[PDB]
Amino acid sequence: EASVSFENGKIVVRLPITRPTSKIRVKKIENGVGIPVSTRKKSFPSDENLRDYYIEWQISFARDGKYDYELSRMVRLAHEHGILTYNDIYELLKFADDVKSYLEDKGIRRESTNEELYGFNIYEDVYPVAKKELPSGEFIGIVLKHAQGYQSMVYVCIPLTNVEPSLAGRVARRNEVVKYEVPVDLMKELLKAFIIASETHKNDIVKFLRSII
Amino acid sequence: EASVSFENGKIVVRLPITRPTSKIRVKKIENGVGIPVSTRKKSFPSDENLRDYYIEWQISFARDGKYDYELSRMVRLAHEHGILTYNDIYELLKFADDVKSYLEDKGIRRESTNEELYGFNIYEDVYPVAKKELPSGEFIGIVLKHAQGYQSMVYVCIPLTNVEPSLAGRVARRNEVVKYEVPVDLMKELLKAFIIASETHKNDIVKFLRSII
Amino acid sequence: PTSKIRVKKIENGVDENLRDYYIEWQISFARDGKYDYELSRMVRLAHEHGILTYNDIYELLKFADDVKSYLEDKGIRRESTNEELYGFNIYEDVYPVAKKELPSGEFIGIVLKHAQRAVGYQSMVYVCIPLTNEVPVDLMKELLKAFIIASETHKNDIVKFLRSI
Amino acid sequence: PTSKIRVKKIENGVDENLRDYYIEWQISFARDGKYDYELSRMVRLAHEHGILTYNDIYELLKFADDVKSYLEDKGIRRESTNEELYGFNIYEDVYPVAKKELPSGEFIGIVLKHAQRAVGYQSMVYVCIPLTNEVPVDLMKELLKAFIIASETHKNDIVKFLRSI
DNA sequence: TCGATTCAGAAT
DNA sequence: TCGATTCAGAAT
Repeated sequence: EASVSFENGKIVVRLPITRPTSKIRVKKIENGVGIPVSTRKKSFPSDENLRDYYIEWQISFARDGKYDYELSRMVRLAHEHGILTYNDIYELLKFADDVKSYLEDKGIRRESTNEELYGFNIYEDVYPVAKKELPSGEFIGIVLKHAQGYQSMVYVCIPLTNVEPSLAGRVARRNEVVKYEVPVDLMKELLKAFIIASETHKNDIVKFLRSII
Repeated sequence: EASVSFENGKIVVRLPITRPTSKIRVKKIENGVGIPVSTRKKSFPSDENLRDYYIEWQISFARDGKYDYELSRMVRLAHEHGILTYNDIYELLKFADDVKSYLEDKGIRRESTNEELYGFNIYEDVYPVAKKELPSGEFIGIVLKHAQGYQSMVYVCIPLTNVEPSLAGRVARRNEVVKYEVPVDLMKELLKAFIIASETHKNDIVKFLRSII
Repeated sequence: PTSKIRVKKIENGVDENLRDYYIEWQISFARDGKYDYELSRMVRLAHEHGILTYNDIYELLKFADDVKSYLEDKGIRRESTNEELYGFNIYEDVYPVAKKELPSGEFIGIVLKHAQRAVGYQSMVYVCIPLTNEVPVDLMKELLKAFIIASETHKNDIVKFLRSI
Repeated sequence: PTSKIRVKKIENGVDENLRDYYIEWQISFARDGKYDYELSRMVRLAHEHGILTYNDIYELLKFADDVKSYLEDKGIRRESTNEELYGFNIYEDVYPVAKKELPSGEFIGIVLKHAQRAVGYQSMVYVCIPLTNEVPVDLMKELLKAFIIASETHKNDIVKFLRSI
């Protein structure tokens, strides 16, 4: 699990970089796709291609029907130390009152083709995703999958240049976690992502934001 | 599980008599204690000692945080068919407002003794129970045990003479369940038992009774 | 944890917190009519290895000879109290337990329950071993005396086994 | 249910309801470098028993010879759409699947996933057997063709195995 | 082993 | 096997 804390007027979270099978994994893009990286055998580059490396974090809001987990822990600490203001939360709830279409409304569909593969029928499964680049460098993703109805999952991708210590020209350490100072806009954009992800997610954001106001 | 239904202006439940390891088991009292009975090998008596036979049913109110189970199913059907009236439910809630001491307040304690058993220290574990005889013949029991804090369990004991068919002078049949017409006073006394059992149980009775009013 | 051997910890009476963790063992004496299971195995194996001597069995046999009262004789009693809890009569069920601590830390408990399927009682022996703690010789001897003071049935079963070895 | 062999049922597309229940088998071709596991066992065992003839392997070898496109060539493509969902850009990920139903009821599916740990893709073959339905001969032959049309890696692995028997 | 998840399994 | 309950285990 990632450690959430507050130091020097910032919400920071500590992200492990040697658990590639967790919801927090280090990736590097090669020609537009993300490929996982063995952070203990391959030693990180000492150059500009380091920006192509990033941490992909499947961030959640709720756990066990409570809002004391990851994003809800970051938002509450941000609230308690005046990092997230009254108007910040007020604008979000007024944004939620205005949001009326959601990512899950796009659905998942299997499309028939005019293509055949040597006697095998060919189909195209079309899945919707939402992506947003922030000026600070991070990417926020929302992908839709089938409920194991639909369930929508929020991702945040953090460039390695945005965290300390600098891993440039070195290999990750054993059980190494990394310090990441969370910009306030990212916390707001993450709450926005959950608001527009689905109506179910939105009601959780709305119900949580109203409780701290 | 016992079947709950409504027939001819009565709430009736069907009680299985060949599941001696369930929460519904047939007992017979021998000198003041209840002893379980093999209803498929021993054939029931054809005489007056048949009253000494009874069905012991550990009755619950809630399941999975919902009130759609056993007593809550009997009370709701009784409500929907005018068997349990508005004033019936009103008197119960006014009874709950007046109840302020509970069975779990007696606690469980281990008492030291002046007795010794050949080098072994002797203790007495004292457990509280509540028992009530109704004019119709049934007994209602509340026993307190340790949470696997305390948890209190409600029992209702139904004489075999109060159910049909008459098992007098015969052995139970394979997978035989038995029809029992539930007197309205027993449903009220069962809700009373849960009200006084513990404050936790009372809040469930109060919260359920207020929802159907 | 659902076996007769399960690990628990003391919380509210029911680093240095490792002393609160112990293994509870619902230990048996016989199985399949013959006395070669759990306790009866320890006792015979120790008696064969010289760990238990000839004089050790006399003390147990003589001690068994002197025993008249048993834990099941106390029984479970439902005591009437003159209390009413909003029309409900209050009673107390008095279960008797015998406890004994050993210098090394292990506890031995004997508890009483209504005889299932039958009329009467059923007694059972437990040993609670701290996780900080192999079988001490004095442990085996107090376990036998545990079964000897539990009930006359268990005593006759223990006496019968000791005369064989 | 957590194995590669799990039972599911059709609900909303994803008595007579027993037709909706089927067994999903994530079936493999090779294991431990040698071709004697699951499918490769069925194929060799059937070829030895005369269930599969010499002419049956030519059809598969000739059919493999004629194959140029593979399911992994389609790849997974993230398509841009000109839509915005309150400041969030919407895209579509297009996963390609090949399906084939057999007259007895069984389905064969081949799905594509991003190559884990590596760059590229990883293809996998499934067989969905109705609970109302033993291995038909035509099943074994379409499973091979499933692996032959999945990827050139799987095709070269199938071609290499067929020339051995 | 960790990691993820939820079922089926052991227990008496 | 049912019955009761909740943990630990199998799965890859």
